[PDB]
Amino acid sequence: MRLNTLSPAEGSKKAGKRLGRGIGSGLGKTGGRGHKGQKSRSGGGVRR
Amino acid sequence: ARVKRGVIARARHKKILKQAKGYYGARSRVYRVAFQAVIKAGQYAYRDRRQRKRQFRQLWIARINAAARQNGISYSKFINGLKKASVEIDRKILADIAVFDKVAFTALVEKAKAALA
Amino acid sequence: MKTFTAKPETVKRDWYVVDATGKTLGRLATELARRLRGKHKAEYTPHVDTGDYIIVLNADKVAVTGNKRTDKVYYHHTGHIGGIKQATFEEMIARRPERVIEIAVKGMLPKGPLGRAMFRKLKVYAGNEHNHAAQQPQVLDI
Amino acid sequence: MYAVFQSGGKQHRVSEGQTVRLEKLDIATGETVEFAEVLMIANGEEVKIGVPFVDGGVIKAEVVAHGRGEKVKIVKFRRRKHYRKQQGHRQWFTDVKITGISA
Amino acid sequence: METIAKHRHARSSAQKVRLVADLIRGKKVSQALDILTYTNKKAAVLVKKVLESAIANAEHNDGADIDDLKVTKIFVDEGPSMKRIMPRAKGRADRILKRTSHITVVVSDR
Amino acid sequence: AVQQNKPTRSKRGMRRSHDALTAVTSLSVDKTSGEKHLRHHITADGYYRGRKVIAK
Amino acid sequence: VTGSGKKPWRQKGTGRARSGSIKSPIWRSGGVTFAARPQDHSQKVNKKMYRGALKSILSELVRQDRLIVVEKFSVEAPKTKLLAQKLKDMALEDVLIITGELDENLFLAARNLHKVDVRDATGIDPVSLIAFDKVVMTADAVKQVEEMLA
RNA sequence: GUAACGGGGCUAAACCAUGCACCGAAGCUGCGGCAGCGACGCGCGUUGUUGGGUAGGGGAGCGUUCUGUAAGCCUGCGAAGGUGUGCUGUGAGGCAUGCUGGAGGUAUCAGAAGUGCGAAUGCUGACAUAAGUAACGAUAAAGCGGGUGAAAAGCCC
RNA sequence: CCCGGCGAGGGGAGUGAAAAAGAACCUGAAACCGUGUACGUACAAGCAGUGGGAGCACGCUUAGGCGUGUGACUGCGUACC
Ligand SMILES: [K+]
Ligand SMILES: [K+]
Ligand SMILES: [K+]
Ligand SMILES: [K+]
Ligand SMILES: [K+]
Ligand SMILES: [K+]
Ligand SMILES: [K+]
Ligand SMILES: [K+]
Ligand SMILES: [Mg+2]
Ligand SMILES: [Mg+2]
Ligand SMILES: [Mg+2]
Ligand SMILES: [Mg+2]
Ligand SMILES: [Mg+2]
Ligand SMILES: [Mg+2]
Ligand SMILES: [Mg+2]
Ligand SMILES: [Mg+2]
Ligand SMILES: [Mg+2]
Ligand SMILES: [Mg+2]
Ligand SMILES: [Mg+2]
Ligand SMILES: [Mg+2]
Ligand SMILES: [Mg+2]
Ligand SMILES: [Mg+2]
Ligand SMILES: [Mg+2]
Ligand SMILES: [Mg+2]
Ligand SMILES: [Mg+2]
Ligand SMILES: [Mg+2]
Ligand SMILES: [Mg+2]
Ligand SMILES: [Mg+2]
Ligand SMILES: [Mg+2]
Ligand SMILES: [Mg+2]
Ligand SMILES: [Mg+2]
Ligand SMILES: [Mg+2]
Ligand SMILES: [Mg+2]
Ligand SMILES: [Mg+2]
Ligand SMILES: [Mg+2]
Ligand SMILES: [Mg+2]
Ligand SMILES: [Mg+2]
Ligand SMILES: [Mg+2]
Ligand SMILES: [Mg+2]
Ligand SMILES: [Mg+2]
Ligand SMILES: [Mg+2]
Ligand SMILES: [Mg+2]
Ligand SMILES: [Mg+2]
Ligand SMILES: [Mg+2]
Ligand SMILES: [Mg+2]
Ligand SMILES: [Mg+2]
Ligand SMILES: [Mg+2]
Repeated sequence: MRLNTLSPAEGSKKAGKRLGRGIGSGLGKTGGRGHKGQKSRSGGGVRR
Repeated sequence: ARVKRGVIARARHKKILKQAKGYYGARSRVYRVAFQAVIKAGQYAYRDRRQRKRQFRQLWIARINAAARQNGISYSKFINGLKKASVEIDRKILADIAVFDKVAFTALVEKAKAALA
Repeated sequence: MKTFTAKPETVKRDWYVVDATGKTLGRLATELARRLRGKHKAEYTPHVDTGDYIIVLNADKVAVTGNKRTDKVYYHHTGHIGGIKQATFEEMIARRPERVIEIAVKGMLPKGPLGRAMFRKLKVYAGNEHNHAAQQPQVLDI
Repeated sequence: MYAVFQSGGKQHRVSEGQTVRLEKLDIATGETVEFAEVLMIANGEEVKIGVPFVDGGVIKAEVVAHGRGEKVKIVKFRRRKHYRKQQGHRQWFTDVKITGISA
Repeated sequence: METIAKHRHARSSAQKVRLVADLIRGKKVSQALDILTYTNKKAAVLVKKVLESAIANAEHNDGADIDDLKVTKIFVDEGPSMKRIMPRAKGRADRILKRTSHITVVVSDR
Repeated sequence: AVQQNKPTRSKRGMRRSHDALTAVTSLSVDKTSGEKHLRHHITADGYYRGRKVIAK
Repeated sequence: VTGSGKKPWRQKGTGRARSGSIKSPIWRSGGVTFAARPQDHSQKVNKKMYRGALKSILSELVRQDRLIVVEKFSVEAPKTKLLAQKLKDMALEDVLIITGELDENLFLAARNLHKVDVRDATGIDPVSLIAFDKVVMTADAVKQVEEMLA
C-alpha cells in the first residue's frame, strides 16, 4: 500500500470520447455528426 | 497543462520522409507530397505481393513451354502428361530444371509422352 | 533459390536465314516475332533480349490470302494536318517490299525500348542475296 | 547431385551442403529432419522421377536456425472514403542444412 | 595544406557570383587571376579580391609559394536578403529582395 | 499568362545550361613590355604591338 | 483579448479567407477557443466511504507491520537533535507520529526533519497514513482513532 | 488521323457442331502466422466458425505536457533537444547506441488535460517559382580634355 | 601581424572549458540554395511509384555470398482532400 500501488476498480474509469482526432479513432472528421444539416452544426438541433 | 506539439510533430514527419528516400523532387523533401507518395507505395506493394505470384508463374510457364517444344511437345500436353504420370513437380521446379538440367527435363518429357501414349 | 534470369552480357544469339518466298505474311511474322523475342528458349526472360538474329530473303515474294494483295491498305499520318497517306499491299511490294515484313513483325513485337532492340535483329532483304556470310546464318524453315 | 522435395506447401531443389529456408518446422535447432517425400533425384545423367515420390528417396537435413523474415508493411487506403489501415508482418522461417540425399 | 578566404555578406546574388566562380574552379591561381582580370562582371572584381586574400593568407600564415597554389575549392552560398518596398501602380507595394552572397575560396599546393 | 504548376529545380538548371560564361581563350604578350593583354587591345602600360602608343 | 471588433477586411473581393475578428482563435494573438476559468476540483467523499477507507488503510498498516503502537512518545525540550536521537534509537527514519495531545516540544522538534511528521489523532488524513514508511501511534491516539471510526 | 476486330495480322487466327487438354482471380486448396465469436472440458487447452467496409455504434490501446509516488532514481564519467544507425512490436510506437549539445531528465502505478493537423481562398514567420525575366518614371541630348579617387558616363573645373 | 579602399569582409595570433560561444553571438530542426563523391541519364512518351532486375561503385567475418548506394531493361499503375 503505497501512493504508486493503488489502482481503481476494473470498469470504474472509462476514457471519454475525443472527436475529430483522426481516422483510426473512429470519430475523426465529422466527429459522429454525419454529413450536413442542422444537427451537424455548432449549436445545432431543434428544441424539446 | 499546455502541450507543445513540435517534438512529436517533427518525429512523425521525419518518419514519413525517411520512407520517401529515393523519390523524385518534392516526393522526397516535402511532407505533404511525401506522405501521399508513401501511402501509394504501400498500396502498390500490397497489390504487387499478389501480382508477384502471378508474374512468376507466367514466367515459369513460358519457359516450360519453350523447353517442352524443344523436346517435341506443347506445354498443355506436357502438363497433362505429367498429371497422367502422377508427377507432382511444380512449375517453379520444372522451369528451373528446364534451364539448369536439360537432360533431366528431357526425361520428364519422355515420362509425359509415355503417359499420353 | 530465386528464379533464373538471363543476363544481357552472357546471352547467346544465333544467326538464321529464312526464305519468305510463298510464305503467308502473318504466319511468317509470328514465327519471326517469337524468335526475335527469344520465346523459343528456356532462358526466356521478359526484360532481356534473348532472341536470335534472323535474315529474311525474298521479302518481295511474301504471300497473302483473299483479296489482300489489292485490298490491304497501309495508312500513315505525316503529322501535318490532312497528311493521311495510304498504300495498298501491292503498292508497298512494288516500292518498298522489305517494309511489308518489317511492319508486320514490328506490330507483333513488344512496344517500348526492348521491343525496338528486338526489331534491330531482323534483317529483311527484297531478293535472294544477303551480305552476312561472315555471321554464318543457319537455314531456318518457317 | 540434387533432389526435389515438398515442405511448407512449396517445393525445393537442393544439393548436399545447401542451406534452404522453409516455412517454420516445429523441430528444435541443431536436430535432424528427414524429408521422405522426394519428387525427383538426379545424379548427373541418372534421373529418378517420383510418381509421385522416389522409392526409398530420403533427404536428411539439420535444423540450423529459426527466425522471423524481413518486416512487410500492409497498407490499406480507400481514397475519399476516410478509411486507412496499416499492419506489420514478419513471417517465421526454419533454415535447414542438407546433410544427405539417397535412395 | 589548404588556406581559405571568404567575403561574407557580399552585395550580389549567389546566382551572379557563381557564374564567375565556375570560371576558376580547379585552376592554378596565376591563371585564375588572369581569367578574372578579363571577365567583365562585377562579381569578377569581388571574387578576385577573395582569391588575392586567400593567396596572401597562404603565403603569410601558412608559408606557401604562389607558384604551387591552385583554386582547390570555390563556392558561393546565399547570404541574408535585405527586404525593401517598391511602390507599384494603383497603391500596390512589392517586396524587393537585395540578395547577398558568401564567397569562399580555398587554395592549396596539394 | 502564368504557370499552372511550379517548375522544378531540375527545369531551372536545364534552362541555365547555356548561362555559363566563357573565359578569354588566351591573352597576348606584348613583344616589348612583356605585359599580358587582350588581343588587339593596348596593354595596361599603354603599349601596343611593341610601341609605347599611350604614355602612362 | 484586447482589440477592436472591426472586421479586418471586407467579406468579398480581396481573394483572402474571410475574417470577422482579429481575436479569432485561428489567428496568432487570438483568443483561446475554450479558455480556462478558475475551477473547483474538490470531490464529494461520502462520510462512510471516508471512514471505510481509513479503516482499510489502518488494517493494512497493521498487516504490513507499519503501525507501531507505543505508550508514550515525548521529547524533554523543543530540540531537533533529541527527536533525531529518539528515532534512531527506535530505528525509524520516515515516520508519521500520532499523539493524543499535540505537545509543543515534539511539534517543534519535528518541524525541521522533513521525513518526520507529528499529528494529533484528530488530524489524521488518508494520504499521510499511506505516504510515510512507518506510523507511530500512542496508546492514547489509538483509543481516539478507535472512537472516531468504531 | 487509319479510326466500326484494342493492334499486328488472320481464309482461319471466322462461324456452326462434338470432344479432350491447358491458361486464367485477392474464389478454392496447401504451408506458416494473428485476431473475433460460440461450443466442449480443464486463465490455459480441444473443437467449430468468422475477420471488405462510408455514415454510424461498440471495444481496446499508443504518445505528449502537467501533479503525486520523488529530499527517490538517471545525469558534467554528459540531461533535454538536434542528427544518424541498429534492433524490436499487429499498430499508434518502444529500446539501444555514434555524432552534436552543454543542464537538466524522470521509472512504476495512479491523477489532470490548452493531448496528436495536410487541407478550413485557415493565422504568423521563413523560403521558393515565374527569372536573372519585366522594369530603372516624360525621346530637353549629349561630346571631349583636365582634376580628385581603390575605382569616374553620372562628382569638380 | 597579414590581404583589402587608413573599407566591407576575411586569415592568423591571443582569451576562454568551448569562438562551428565572436557580439549577424545558447541549442540551432524544416522548407529553400550550394560544393564534393558514387551510380544513372542525350531513340526516349504519361501521378514518377511498385513487383521483377542486369550492370557499376564501395564495404564485409565462409571466399563466399552478403550489405549499402545507384537503377539500364521490364509487368502493373490517372495524386490527396
Ligand atoms: K453520433
Ligand atoms: K491588441
Ligand atoms: K517535519
Ligand atoms: K543526445
Ligand atoms: K511520474
Ligand atoms: K494551410
Ligand atoms: K530567380
Ligand atoms: K517500372
Ligand atoms: Mg466510421
Ligand atoms: Mg463536410
Ligand atoms: Mg444531404
Ligand atoms: Mg444529419
Ligand atoms: Mg455559432
Ligand atoms: Mg509548458
Ligand atoms: Mg533531404
Ligand atoms: Mg502492354
Ligand atoms: Mg498613390
Ligand atoms: Mg488548374
Ligand atoms: Mg539563360
Ligand atoms: Mg493570447
Ligand atoms: Mg462533512
Ligand atoms: Mg478520313
Ligand atoms: Mg481484344
Ligand atoms: Mg492466384
Ligand atoms: Mg480466400
Ligand atoms: Mg473476407
Ligand atoms: Mg472490418
Ligand atoms: Mg512528475
Ligand atoms: Mg489542440
Ligand atoms: Mg504544419
Ligand atoms: Mg484532413
Ligand atoms: Mg513571391
Ligand atoms: Mg519568360
Ligand atoms: Mg524579353
Ligand atoms: Mg527591357
Ligand atoms: Mg530617369
Ligand atoms: Mg570625363
Ligand atoms: Mg567602392
Ligand atoms: Mg548622364
Ligand atoms: Mg577587421
Ligand atoms: Mg557547436
Ligand atoms: Mg549555458
Ligand atoms: Mg548559435
Ligand atoms: Mg541511350
Ligand atoms: Mg527509332
Ligand atoms: Mg516526357
Ligand atoms: Mg502502364
